[PDB]
Amino acid sequence: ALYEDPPDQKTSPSGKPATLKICSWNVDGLRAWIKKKGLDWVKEEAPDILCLQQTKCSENKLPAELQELPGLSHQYWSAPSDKEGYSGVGLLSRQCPLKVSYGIGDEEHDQEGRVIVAEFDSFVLVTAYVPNAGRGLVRLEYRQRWDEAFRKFLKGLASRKPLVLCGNLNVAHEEIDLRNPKGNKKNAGFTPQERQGFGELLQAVPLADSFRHLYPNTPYAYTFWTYMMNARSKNVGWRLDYFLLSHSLLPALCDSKIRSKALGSDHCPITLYLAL
DNA sequence: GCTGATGCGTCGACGGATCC
DNA sequence: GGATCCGTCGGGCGCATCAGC
Ligand SMILES: [Cl-]
Ligand SMILES: [Cl-]
Ligand SMILES: [Cl-]
Ligand SMILES: [Cl-]
Ligand SMILES: [Cl-]
Ligand SMILES: [Cl-]
Repeated sequence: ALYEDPPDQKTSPSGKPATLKICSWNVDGLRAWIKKKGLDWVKEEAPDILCLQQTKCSENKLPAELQELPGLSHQYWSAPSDKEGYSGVGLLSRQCPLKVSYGIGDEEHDQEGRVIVAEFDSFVLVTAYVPNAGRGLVRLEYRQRWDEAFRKFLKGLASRKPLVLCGNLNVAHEEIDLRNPKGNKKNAGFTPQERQGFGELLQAVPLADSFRHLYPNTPYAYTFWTYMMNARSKNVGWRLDYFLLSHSLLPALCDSKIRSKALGSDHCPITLYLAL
């Protein structure tokens, strides 16, 4: 039940070469991840745009190593005001975005540090660290309300420029998206409510799941494994990290990768190749 | 300033019952 | 009586705060 991500496809269905490489990585403690050489892997991957989630780091505490990325020199960071040490997201880009914003409507009052929006010439990029439903589903109702607020927010944005949404969306959409579907239907990340919310997200905005679009029947493809019980060595995992795309961008889609071998978090990186 | 405790956030292994 | 279903329970990791020094 191990998994080998197939080779990188770097040309679109119409034969156009990839021009844009976006990497998304839920790093689960940015400072720890850097100590575990996460930036060395990033340099090898050489993305045009790097989106990070669960940084657990306010901007004043960013390691200096992050100042020595000449190919990712435009950097935007967010962290929650009243929950330091949790959430936190970042977006780093080769080229300067046209516009950058934070949160999903009222960040200035509910500084949550979970979402960054960056508008580029031909698309809008959103990265998100979606709220976990919590152990015992204690925060599932909050998650459901957040899912609705986020859908409404994104519908707004995609009504003008094509959208790319990436990050830790904290749900395995369908049974194929985790190793143990039967045992986890009452656990955060695989409740009927969260799965429904993801389906409504695809239909309402609308968006497509880039990986599943390309690999509709491929099992055992995950992006998260608990640190407990050696799960990663057994590939007992969940696909929690996505690139979701406006349908108008599917002709630009070259590939959507899962970088299973890259260590330094309990999530692995995912990478998108677009021909723009 | 430093270490290590505690707090907080964040499911697969296992044993036993049930299915035919 | 092997496969499957089901409920219980021990438990890695990062970071903030705190105690001790
Ligand atoms: Cl967190
Ligand atoms: Cl938010
Ligand atoms: Cl999907
Ligand atoms: Cl363990
Ligand atoms: Cl994915
Ligand atoms: Cl792939």
